[PDB]
Amino acid sequence: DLFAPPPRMQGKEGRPKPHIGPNYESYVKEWAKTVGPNSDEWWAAKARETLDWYDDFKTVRAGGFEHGDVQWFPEGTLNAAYNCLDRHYYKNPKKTAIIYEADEPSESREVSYEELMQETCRVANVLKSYGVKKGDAVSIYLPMTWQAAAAFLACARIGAIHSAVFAGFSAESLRDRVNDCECKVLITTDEGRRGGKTIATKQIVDAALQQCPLVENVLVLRRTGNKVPMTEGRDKWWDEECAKMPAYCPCERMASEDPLFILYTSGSTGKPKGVVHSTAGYLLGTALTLKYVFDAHPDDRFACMADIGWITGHSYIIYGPLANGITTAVFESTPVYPTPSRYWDFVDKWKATQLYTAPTAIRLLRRMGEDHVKNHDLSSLRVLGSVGEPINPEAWHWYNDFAGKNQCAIVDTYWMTETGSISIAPLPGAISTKPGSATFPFFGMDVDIIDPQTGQVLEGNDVEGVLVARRPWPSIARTVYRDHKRYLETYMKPYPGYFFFGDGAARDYDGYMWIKGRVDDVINVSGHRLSTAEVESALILHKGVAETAVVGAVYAFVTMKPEKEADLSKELAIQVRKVIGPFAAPKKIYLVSDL
Amino acid sequence: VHHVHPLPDSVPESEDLFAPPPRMQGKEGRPKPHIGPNYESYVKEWAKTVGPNSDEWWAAKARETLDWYDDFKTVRAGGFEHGDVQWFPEGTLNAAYNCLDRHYYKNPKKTAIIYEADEPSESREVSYEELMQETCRVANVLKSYGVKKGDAVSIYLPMTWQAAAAFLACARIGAIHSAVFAGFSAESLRDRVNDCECKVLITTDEGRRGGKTIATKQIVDAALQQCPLVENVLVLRRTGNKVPMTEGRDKWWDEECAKMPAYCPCERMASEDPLFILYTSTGKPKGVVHSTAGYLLGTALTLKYVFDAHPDDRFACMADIGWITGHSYIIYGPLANGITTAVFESTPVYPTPSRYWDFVDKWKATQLYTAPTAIRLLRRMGEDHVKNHDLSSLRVLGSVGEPINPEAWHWYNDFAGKNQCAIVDTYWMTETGSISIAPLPGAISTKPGSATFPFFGMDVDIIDPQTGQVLEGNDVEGVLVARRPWPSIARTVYRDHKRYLETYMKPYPGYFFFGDGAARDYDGYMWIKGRVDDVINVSGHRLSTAEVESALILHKGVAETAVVGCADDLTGQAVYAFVTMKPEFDLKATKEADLSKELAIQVRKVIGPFAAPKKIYLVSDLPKTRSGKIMRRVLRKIVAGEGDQLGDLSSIADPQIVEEVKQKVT
Amino acid sequence: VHHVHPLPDSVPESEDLFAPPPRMQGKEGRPKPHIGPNYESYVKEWAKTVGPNSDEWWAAKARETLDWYDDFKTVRAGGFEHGDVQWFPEGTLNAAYNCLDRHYYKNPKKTAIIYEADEPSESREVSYEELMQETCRVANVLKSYGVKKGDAVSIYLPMTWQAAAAFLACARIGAIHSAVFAGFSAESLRDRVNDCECKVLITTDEGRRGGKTIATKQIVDAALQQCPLVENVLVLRRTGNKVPMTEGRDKWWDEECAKMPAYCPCERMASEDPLFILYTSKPKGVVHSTAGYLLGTALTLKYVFDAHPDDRFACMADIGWITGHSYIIYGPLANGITTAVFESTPVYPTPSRYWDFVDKWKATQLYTAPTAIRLLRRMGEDHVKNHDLSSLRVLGSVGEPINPEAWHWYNDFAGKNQCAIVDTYWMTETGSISIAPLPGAISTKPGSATFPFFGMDVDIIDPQTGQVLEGNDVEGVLVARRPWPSIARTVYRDHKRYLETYMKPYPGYFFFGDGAARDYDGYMWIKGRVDDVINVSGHRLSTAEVESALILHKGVAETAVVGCADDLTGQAVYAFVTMKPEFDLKATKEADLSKELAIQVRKVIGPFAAPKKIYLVSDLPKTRSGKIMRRVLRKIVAGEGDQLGDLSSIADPQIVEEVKQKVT
Ligand SMILES: CCOP(=O)(O)OC[C@H]1O[C@@H](n2cnc3c(N)ncnc32)[C@H](O)[C@@H]1O
Ligand SMILES: CCOP(=O)(O)OC[C@H]1O[C@@H](n2cnc3c(N)ncnc32)[C@H](O)[C@@H]1O
Ligand SMILES: CCOP(=O)(O)OC[C@H]1O[C@@H](n2cnc3c(N)ncnc32)[C@H](O)[C@@H]1O
Repeated sequence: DLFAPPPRMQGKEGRPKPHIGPNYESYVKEWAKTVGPNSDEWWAAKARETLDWYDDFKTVRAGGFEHGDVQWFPEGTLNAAYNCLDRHYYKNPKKTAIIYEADEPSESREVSYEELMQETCRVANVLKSYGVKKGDAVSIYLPMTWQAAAAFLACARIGAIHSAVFAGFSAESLRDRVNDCECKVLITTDEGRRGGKTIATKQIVDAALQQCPLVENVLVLRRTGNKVPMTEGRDKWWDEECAKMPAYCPCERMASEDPLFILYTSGSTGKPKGVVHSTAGYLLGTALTLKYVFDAHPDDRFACMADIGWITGHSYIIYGPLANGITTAVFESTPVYPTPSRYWDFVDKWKATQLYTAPTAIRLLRRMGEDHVKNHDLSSLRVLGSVGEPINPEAWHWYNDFAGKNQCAIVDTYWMTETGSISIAPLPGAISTKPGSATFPFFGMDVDIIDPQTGQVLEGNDVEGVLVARRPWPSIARTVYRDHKRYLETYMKPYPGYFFFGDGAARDYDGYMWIKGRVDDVINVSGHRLSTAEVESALILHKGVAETAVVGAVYAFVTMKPEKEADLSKELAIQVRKVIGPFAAPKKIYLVSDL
Repeated sequence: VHHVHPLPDSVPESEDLFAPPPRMQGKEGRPKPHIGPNYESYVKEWAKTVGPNSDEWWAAKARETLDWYDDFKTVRAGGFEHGDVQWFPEGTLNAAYNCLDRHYYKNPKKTAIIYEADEPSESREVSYEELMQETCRVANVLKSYGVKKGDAVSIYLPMTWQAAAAFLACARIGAIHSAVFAGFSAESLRDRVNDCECKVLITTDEGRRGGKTIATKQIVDAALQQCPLVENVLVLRRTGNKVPMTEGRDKWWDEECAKMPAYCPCERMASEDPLFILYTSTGKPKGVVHSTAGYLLGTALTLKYVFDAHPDDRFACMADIGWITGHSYIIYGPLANGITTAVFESTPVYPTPSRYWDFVDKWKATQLYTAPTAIRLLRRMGEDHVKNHDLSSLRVLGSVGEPINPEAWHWYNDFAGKNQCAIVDTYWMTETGSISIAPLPGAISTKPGSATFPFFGMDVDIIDPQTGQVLEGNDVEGVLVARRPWPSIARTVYRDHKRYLETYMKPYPGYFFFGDGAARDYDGYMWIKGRVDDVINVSGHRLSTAEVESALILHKGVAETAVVGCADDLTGQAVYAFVTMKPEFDLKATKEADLSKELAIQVRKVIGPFAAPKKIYLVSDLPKTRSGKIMRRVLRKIVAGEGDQLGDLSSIADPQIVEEVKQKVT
Repeated sequence: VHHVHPLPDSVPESEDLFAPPPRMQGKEGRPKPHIGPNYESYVKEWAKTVGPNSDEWWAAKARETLDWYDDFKTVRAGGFEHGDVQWFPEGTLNAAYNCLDRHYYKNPKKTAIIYEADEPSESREVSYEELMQETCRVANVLKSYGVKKGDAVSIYLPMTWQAAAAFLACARIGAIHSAVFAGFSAESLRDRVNDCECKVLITTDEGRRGGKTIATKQIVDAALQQCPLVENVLVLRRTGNKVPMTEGRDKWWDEECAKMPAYCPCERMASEDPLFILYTSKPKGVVHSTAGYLLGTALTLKYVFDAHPDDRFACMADIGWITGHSYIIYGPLANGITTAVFESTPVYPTPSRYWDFVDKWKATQLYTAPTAIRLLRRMGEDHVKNHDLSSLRVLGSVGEPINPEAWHWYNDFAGKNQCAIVDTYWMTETGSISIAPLPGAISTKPGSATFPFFGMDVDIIDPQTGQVLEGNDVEGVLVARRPWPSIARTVYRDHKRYLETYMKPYPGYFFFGDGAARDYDGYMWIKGRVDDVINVSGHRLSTAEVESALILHKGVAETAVVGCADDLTGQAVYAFVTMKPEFDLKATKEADLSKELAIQVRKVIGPFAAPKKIYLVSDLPKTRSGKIMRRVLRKIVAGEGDQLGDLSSIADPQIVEEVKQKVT
């Protein structure tokens, strides 16, 4: 039940030879350079080789967990849009930056680096005309159309701080995130299209903004052109604003530690935290993980099927793939629209070389039956990635058997919003995989197991407890927006000297890491990171509810105040979908007399 | 023999080619030319500046010519189609550092500006030190008003030397200056102030020009009644005469500057950060935007090479800083090169028509640059005003703004140059940033009325407007286009990029469209013969304005003319001529009717029967812009009976002349 | 046959020259001096720093001493006449990076600040790491208030260590700090807050100094009723006693910094961006820029105090004074050494306090004002004689002439005759020390600043002719020939006042406003303010010479002399004299003491200098900087107490009422 790198990962059959290979010892030889007291050399070289800098840095790293003053390359300056767009445009303008796989397959097209750069510059000029300055927050409420990348990168280009809100969030959820970050500008769309259905985004925006007193300008992408309300003065059409502007905009020269984005994320306690990532270390971590975990080569076509509203979309749709100058997929549809062949129809149409998805999507397709995958080529694929949650053994094999035809590496990538980039994963040209194991830590990641009853490291193999990291890494989140106390309390205080992931883990006799799962009240349902406390708070607000308990699929047990039962389950399911979002409805709601 | 003909000239073609004269051969102690001595030396250098291997030359010139804070990596990118032209994008620099600080550090007492005041006795030299100190003071004042990098600042200043300090103070802090000709109407000023959305305006109490007062502050007050965004007005006390001053909003330049230090740091600007907006006038005011490095490099290189400027030169561009010619060849080009530049406050005829030449001999100017309208005006006034001057300090005489008739070219050559100067006919536009086609004076043998050959970085073609296709070879005529971007091309029209693309990039896709008709003759010389909109199509013969206007001025007594087309049942269009005669010409001994017949006969001889004017109107003057362009569109619309659709003419050189034309046409 | 005489001393001139002692010779385990061992070694180096070939030295020192983000091209430009002085203009840097980040990266646990709290038990060491984290948190707070590069921020903080974090947080983001002595009146604070047009003010709930509370927040509340531009106040919870807090406007420093990360990027500042405004007494906002000022404070700290990497530098002044700007915060921290922040007074809880501090922390240099030295001398030797103090190598004096009698007390009891004494002359407007001994090189004379610092070329001008007096044995007014890197660049929004005060009196020169003499050995003697000169029967008298003569009498603690108009001699000397506490006014009646004091002046200087009238007073009116306010005394003697102005913020306003009573 151990899977050595298959021929597609040995440079055989004309494929690109792996960056790291061919065995475990070859991974350790490199990894040892990236951790410990003599690792600055490797990190300084990779930083200078991977990114284009305006000013060089002097100091590789400083700071630490205790006070949350982590620093990487502090004196250097750079721009994330320059590194993701301009520098590749200058070398090969007509290269496809984005494969835009529209909700309807026949509406898909390739977007060149030139076209993406031009649209990013126009949007940036629009934002500057609204008075957006370096360090201002800008909220983004966009579905999976390719212009979402232009939106993110236009903010990065001028040094604004984008805060992307998942297009599956409700009006109240959008409003809360818009208000927390105090942005004065919101970028959205008239409607979204997903799985053949319409998302009334502008309608949701108008309801949210009724209680957002700081928002002054809304830029509206005309994705469908159907009639939506537009407030005079406040609301402008993306195409009409961009048509006034030049198709080039200079890049703001950003410090390595200037904030790049806020991304609101659920914790075990309290409301969603605005997780803040800075610029150089985050960009470096995503570029290096993309190159090494997926063994990306210059002509690859990388298909991350995630959503830009989540950290997986930030790191492995936009920043990672574009920093590397390759082609990245922006997938607007679902895995089963029009049919469950879609993922494989897509792979064959574009000859995708890697595919990155959640264990849930894989399990759903396995439910729909092997008819939809057994008769495709898929030989373009070399690596199949999984992220967001444990992948079951049956899913791992099905992924390897059908999607991979037993010639692909399966990289099980463990990480979190707060880690910025992948933390534990097999390198696919070197590591033999066990189904369900993340295997070995990535470069810069020194992880350990701690007994929670003790607070001390369990050294050796065949141990189990809580996962922690010994030392900062370049892409670690730097703060929680305007709430640093919560950052320290959650991640740095439980085990002083270490970073606390919040997951359980075990290291078997071979040193393979096995991610047990959250030891707190965070649950992963279909790859999404949901707090049981937020679901209870959503349910508690329903008129008549007296006490709720939500436990990890999500299941809620509710008791009503003394003032049909299946019809009540639906009204509470709608209450959760209204407070959080449709994706957050519990799998079952049980009405009991006492908890 | 040839399809393309030179502009009509009384001199035979075989006697009409002018080699670089001894002052431009390094003789008589003059500087050796940077490019010389012949056409082959021009081609050898120019070939380095165009085509797929020309990055090397442009990168070297960029690094040699300007002082940078950060080097660039990329030489050029982008293009016409979407209007994303980029040059040296990763570099950073500052225009004020390059025009002031670096020269002040080497020679603080060198004269930066010869300030020739309206009254000659008030003129004086302004050192680089003084100019830099005043620039820094104004920059500190602007910062105190909260002006930040990228904010627009309007400038409504007449031709006193502090106008350069106001431009360069904006550049020093990265504000975008938008300069409006002093004397423009309140309405024309308002439209430009509102369009650029500036919050600060810089002006004078009054200007003085030709012994007349320009009521700048009163005009400003009228304009700002309809400009709600302007919060601060800085008022230079040019005359000290009583003007209204609004409490809070308005402050005296001297009182504000006296509070500030005389040094200010330079903002580090990206190459592509906007340097200025410059409004030109057939629709709404068009705010032409130039960025920083490519514009500065183009003005510096053209000033050096087209005028063959050397370190001790005293360069006399006689234009106004409200015109692109003053932006590029008064302020940015000469000061970037560290030489001495003239700021001329007066007119070519105040106190007398000897003014230009009194000025040349007083200051020993080494080059003079003006417009054909000024040249035709001085020619009209007679030779006594020039013949008894020295003028030998001059080596190059330049002409800009419209075609120069060979008759006017010979006058310039004979009297201003005494047949010992090179004449550079410099063709370009606000949108090109710097000179596009011109003789290099140490290399090119000139033909009267020809711009001759494209400048470094300019690769131009002729398109047949009837087919949309490029005409190959020599002896072809059509419309002028450029094949590739050049460093100083305008980057956009302010907040109206669609107008930029539709005006310049859409008419001939793949090319830049100038809007001028042009010909490339059998020797490869370029002739720019008038605006495309001004062409007159008589029975299929397409006549350029320059050729017919050049024929008419061959007649004794003619001072200046303009020809326009009017619809005609038999010939499609017919030529109509507006003719100004010298003041002494006796219009009783030659009635209006016999003059017209002599003029028509002369046009037929040198051009052809089809070009003879159907009707001729004698007028005391022609409608012109402040810069000297003849407003043929106005004349064409009046002949068409559309005198009520003319537009905003409140700010032309003399709006009263429009009523005279309307009366003479009726 | 010398026309210039040393300040009156009881020691014969032949026994009054002090070579660098063993602790400044590299003996006794102490570091070798950077410049030594004699005068020749000083002048050899100094010659590289002035004149037409000095660019090379200055460019090298600038690049060696500071960390730059962008190198400069031009070393210097501009000048006095128009006030356009420039140094290193194209370079970019950040003062907080140079005072914190770069040392934190080298040794984060090295002590940056010895915080000597008002109560000794509360003193502690603050690491570079801790100081940098605090600074960054405050910078992030200021950024959240919309503070941009080039905005002014007022600071009204007492001598707690966080005042350094507040200064450097402003520098980190490129804001311009304006610090105001804690305890200045609401009116004085208001005038300075209004003049700099700041929108943010940083203060404490209260200050603690000498066992007394300073009601900083109460004063701030009164000032801000007349400061319409201030929108945010950040309040450091120093004492925890209840103080009013205005909703919206006022926020607690700890509560604000707890929201923010403990790192903030540095704004990349041009060399000539303003670093700070510092008001002196209309209030004059002296402006310093960034690179030249920082370089000047770093070089003077290193060379005048012979600072080495492990030194523990104890400047006992207040950050409200330029001395605290340059020699508590910027100079010592730019050099990466340890610096003292002293919250107390020299006599709390007892006058042993300085020496308790020196022995507790093993201070290697001590820097204070002559007023403090004479105060400790007044309290007698029991408080100092039985301390160790051997960790000290250099004792500095700044702010006014140091009388030779007090110099010797400093030398004998604080230094135990084993320290170099550096009498450092400079001004708020010079940024850093202008004339001082280099302690490993110069043999000192009591009361003499000795020789100009690197980059300072000073001359003496005869004020009657406007002409430079060349050579030695000359006296007149002190001027500087050429700009130096740390010169003030303007007076805030009043450049005309800057030019008229400093640059127009003697065109081509900088006018200090002090009288000076250069003796036969070339030693400079700063003898008092030009405005304080007294002219008796054609004899021009400086304050320092007459006050130095008076303090030679037993039991005198401190004096001040001023002129009184006289019909027959033009002016007459009037003197105000404070005596030691144990001096018996019953054994020596006041009338007899005053006669003795006048006889002593007549013998040492001459009859024209002998006071015509002597007033014994309990103390003298002094600024918070320690300056004796002779103008106030002069106006009272002249019957002009109505024109005194607002003195609500001098050290003790009650003393003016005593003086008025005695002169009446
Ligand atoms: C990347 C999205 O990050 P987030 O939305 O912040 O969720 C992060 C949380 O998902 C879980 N998780 C992610 N990858 C894996 C994996 N390979 N195996 C097991 N569990 C995983 C885990 O509990 C983590 O703590
Ligand atoms: C530089 C002033 O730029 P503008 O005020 O924008 O005018 C630009 C317009 O003037 C015309 N023009 C300028 N110079 C010449 C010339 N040497 N020969 C012929 N025509 C010329 C032409 O019609 C152009 O398109
Ligand atoms: C550094 C404090 O600067 P300020 O508070 O601006 O005082 C500056 C004014 O103090 C005086 N002064 C300072 N040090 C000395 C000294 N060592 N010897 C003599 N006089 C001195 C002098 O009158 C100067 O002009």
